[PDB]
Amino acid sequence: GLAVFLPPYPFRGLKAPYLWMFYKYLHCATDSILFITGEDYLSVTDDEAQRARWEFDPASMASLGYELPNAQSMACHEYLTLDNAFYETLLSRHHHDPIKSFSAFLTERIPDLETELHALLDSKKGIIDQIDTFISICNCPSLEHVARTLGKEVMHIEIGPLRAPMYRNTAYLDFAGVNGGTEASARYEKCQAEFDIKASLGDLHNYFLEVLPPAHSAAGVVLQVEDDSNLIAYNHDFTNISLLSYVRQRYEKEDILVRAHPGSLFRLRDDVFTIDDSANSLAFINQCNEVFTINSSVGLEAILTGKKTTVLGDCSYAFINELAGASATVNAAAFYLFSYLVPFDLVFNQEYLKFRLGHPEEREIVGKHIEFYSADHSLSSLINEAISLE
Amino acid sequence: GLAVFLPPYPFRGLKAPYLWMFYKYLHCATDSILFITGEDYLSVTDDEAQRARWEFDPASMASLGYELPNAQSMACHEYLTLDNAFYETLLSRHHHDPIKSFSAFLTERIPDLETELHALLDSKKGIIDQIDTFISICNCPSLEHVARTLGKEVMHIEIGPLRAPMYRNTAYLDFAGVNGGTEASARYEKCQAEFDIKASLGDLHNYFLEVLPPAEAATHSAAGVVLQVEDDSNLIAYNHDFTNISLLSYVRQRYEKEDILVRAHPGSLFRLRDDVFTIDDSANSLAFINQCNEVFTINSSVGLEAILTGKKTTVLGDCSYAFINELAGASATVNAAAFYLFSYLVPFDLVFNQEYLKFRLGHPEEREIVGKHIEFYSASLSSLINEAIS
Ligand SMILES: Nc1ccn([C@@H]2O[C@H](COP(=O)(O)O)[C@@H](O)[C@H]2O)c(=O)n1
Ligand SMILES: Nc1ccn([C@@H]2O[C@H](COP(=O)(O)O)[C@@H](O)[C@H]2O)c(=O)n1
Repeated sequence: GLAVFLPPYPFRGLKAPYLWMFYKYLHCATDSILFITGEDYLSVTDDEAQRARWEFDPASMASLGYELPNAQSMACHEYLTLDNAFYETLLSRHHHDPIKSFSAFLTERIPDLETELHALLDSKKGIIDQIDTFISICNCPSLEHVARTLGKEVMHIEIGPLRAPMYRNTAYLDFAGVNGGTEASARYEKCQAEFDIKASLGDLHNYFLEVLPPAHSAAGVVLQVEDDSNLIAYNHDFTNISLLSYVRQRYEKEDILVRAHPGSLFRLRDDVFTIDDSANSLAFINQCNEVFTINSSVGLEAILTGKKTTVLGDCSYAFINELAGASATVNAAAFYLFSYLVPFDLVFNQEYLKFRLGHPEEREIVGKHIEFYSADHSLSSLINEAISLE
Repeated sequence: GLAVFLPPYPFRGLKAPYLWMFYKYLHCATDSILFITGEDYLSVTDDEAQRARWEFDPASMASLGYELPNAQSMACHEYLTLDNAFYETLLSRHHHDPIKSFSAFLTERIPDLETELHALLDSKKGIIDQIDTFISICNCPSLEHVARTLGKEVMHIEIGPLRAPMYRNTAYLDFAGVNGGTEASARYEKCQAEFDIKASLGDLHNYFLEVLPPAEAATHSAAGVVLQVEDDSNLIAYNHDFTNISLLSYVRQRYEKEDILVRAHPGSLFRLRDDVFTIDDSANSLAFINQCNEVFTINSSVGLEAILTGKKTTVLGDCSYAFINELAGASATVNAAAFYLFSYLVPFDLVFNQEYLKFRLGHPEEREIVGKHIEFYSASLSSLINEAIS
């Protein structure tokens, strides 16, 4: 079975931070799952003070394709719960800075965590050999170290850069890391000769677009959520304010359009920059000549719509932007969209997960994904035909 | 099949640094092996400007239990060879410091290396699917990153802390790391209840000794200092910044020179002048330890030896046996040392035995591992060890 790692540590001040993934795996479950998580994930539904959480919003449920679990759904699965005394102790060892503690969690081994993980997995004999793979929503060298000792793989799985309602829902699935330390460029370089796609970047974009496009600054600045893992561990020290300064070296304010992340706690004053108030990020980038980002999903959007895009942080799609030719870029973007990204529902499907655990060929992977997208032959022929059929 | 990684990079100034492991795997091969190495490893045996190397010394060959390979032995296997152009670039990227370059190789991902490893593995079709596991003589996050992407384990394998002629030959086998980042303590914490050993510390030592221990020494020094090879990976990456000279300084903070007995590593390029420290000239490290009341080390194999003789031991670097030293009780120390010697350590010949390697690759219970080892040494878990100690 699956072992799904969903840590309770409230690095960003929220209990059960990964609750949506917990609910999605429960809803799409076909077999018993081992959940390595916290007690908060189980008691959140009866906590009256948390009922305004977006995970309980029917619009969010419908968008991500899950419904709330009942006692019956819960009982089908096994649970190991992590203790909070470690989180306090973790904070203690990082000057009580929860963000730097989060950074350590993402990028460093933590012996105490490894110990507790080993003890939990051993708490019931048989558990370890039932495990076919670990799943984690984030990079975690503590878990990954434990996994090597036990001979288990770690799939890193997260909602992707293209999301409903603007796009078909996508997801990341990466054996090495998600967002940071990804294997997308390595996978592409191995199979790049198989990609000869007769389309433009905009044609690729259109395939994933689910809506009629919205239909004039030189510089567009994409801002992100300030305490996102992307801006904590994978940012190359860049922040929203230093990204702005970067762009301000290169442009006068009259040529700068800034869009804050809707999910941010902060937003711009309207005295100094021209502030974007578009209804979506696509309408925002469409007004810009070139786009600047650290490692936002919107960076990929900019690339697919043909805009010159600057990416200052580490991210899974950055290698697409580093290629010189237009044809080379299209082929890389096609691999990324059709083989690296996964149809969202599939990374919660145990049959698909077992398929990927076998480490099949890129051709098979693309075949599976297009089969899903076309729910309604060479690799390049598959993609070209899919694009043509629309 | 096995994939054995033996890098050609001459960090310490010597071509084909891991030549002995190459020859040993060739000798004990029972199936075709994939060697990821350098062409320096292939040309040395008939390069007669290289005759004076220790790997060709009949004493070394007998001691490690191998013979030189002939042309027919070589032809049984597959070879992928790494380019030197990367090494030069690696050096220029680390201020032309070969030692700090070695450190990065040991502790950091190197994108260029990963690209080449992926290209070599992908060079000829069929190779990756026939790999059961990678084997590396050292930590290498570049290789380990590649292995995650391909879904393969990495066994870290090296000669152990107990070696002939003084002891039975032992080896390390560790899925997480060798010397640094080891999984010894994690494995022990998981199974420590199974180790209730009713034998003395001396009984354990005696089991591994091939010779009788030295008689009670006339005259004892208060403090013994173990020096190591200055550019050993243990003093480069796993030393916690300690060096031979800072270790000496450490002890001098606690002892007058007249109470200090220092033993240089026989393999070192350097040795102490004759007039400031009392210099050891014992026939072996065991006779040296015997003259000391307590022993100080960074992370030498001799540290384990001091522990096995019941001497108070200070360990300043990271190493696999350190967790033994951190216990308070003598009986608890015995139990842990028993796990270490019989389950963590492997009989030397077996780590070159493909059947044994496939056994470990199945991640069997500790009881099974101990049984396999004792079976070799003899030519409940505790009762099996208790009886062996005899
Ligand atoms: N400046 C921004 C950043 C993100 N977003 C929205 O948030 C989604 C996720 O973006 P991030 O990867 O930056 O968090 C985008 O696909 C987009 O819909 C936005 O609308 N404006
Ligand atoms: N100061 C030292 C260090 C090592 N040695 C020898 O070298 C072997 C390997 O030790 P290292 O781990 O320090 O390299 C020891 O088992 C011992 O035989 C020694 O004789 N004197």
